[PDB]
This record gives sequence, structure tokens and C-alpha cells, in this order.
Amino acid sequence: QIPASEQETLVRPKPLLLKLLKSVGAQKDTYTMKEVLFYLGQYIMTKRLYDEKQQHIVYCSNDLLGDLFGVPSFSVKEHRKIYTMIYRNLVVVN
Ligand SMILES: COc1ncc(-c2nc3c(n2C(C)C)[C@H](c2ccc(Cl)cc2C)N(c2cc(Cl)ccc2C)C3=O)c(OC)n1
Ligand SMILES: [Cl-]
Repeated sequence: QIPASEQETLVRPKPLLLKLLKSVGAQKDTYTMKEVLFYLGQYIMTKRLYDEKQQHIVYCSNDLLGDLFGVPSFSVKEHRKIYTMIYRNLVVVN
């Protein structure tokens, strides 16, 4: 699905994404995609937003994550879709 270089992309989160990131990690201006991806992963895991009997599906209809991504649920295996959902919440910097 994804090239390995993608995680090196330098990004500046939009306000809503930054709000979420600050609840799981230190506040800075610029992140790598690897960092954004990790913090979002930890947010999901700590808040237990996944189905216990169906661990590939994240449910976020009752969470700010749902507002960020614009979906009630998604699969952790759908990597291309996740990248698209994240990208709409940031500006790439070069
Ligand atoms: C309960 O057991 C359990 N174990 C494991 C998982 C679990 N599976 C994956 C991820 N997780 C966690 C950290 C949420 C993780 C992931 C999912 C959603 C988001 Cl926004 C962000 C991340 C970082 N990701 C993934 C997604 C992309 Cl685009 C690229 C690379 C990876 C590795 C996965 O494939 C998981 O997901 C809820 N549950
Ligand atoms: Cl929330």
C-alpha cells in the first residue's frame, strides 16, 4: 500500500489535530508522519476506541477522532484511507 518514505513527511497539524495530539504527546509545531501516526495510535489504544471482539475496527462516532476523520468507524488495516483522513488535518512543510 504505502512507501516507506511517507513516514518522513514533515507536517504541521491543523488546530483540531493538534488538540488531540497534545492529549497524548508533547506540544510542538512540526511533526513527522511517523510521529503523528504513533500519537494517533496511542490515543486510540488508551481510550479503547476499538471493538473488543473485533479488534481491527476503531469506533469514533462518540469521539473527537470521528470529527477529525469524518467517519463513525474505520479499519486499522485500511492504511491508504487512514493516510487520506490524516492528511486533510495537516499542512505538509518543505
Ligand atoms: C487491541 O489490539 C490492537 N492491536 C493493534 C492495533 C493497531 N493496529 C494498527 C495500529 N494499531 C494501533 C496502534 C491503533 C496502527 C494505527 C491505526 C490507526 C491509526 Cl489512526 C494510527 C495507527 C498508527 N496501524 C497502522 C496504520 C497505518 Cl496508516 C500505518 C501503520 C500502522 C502500523 C495498524 O495497522 C489495534 O487497533 C485498534 N488494536
Ligand atoms: Cl473526545
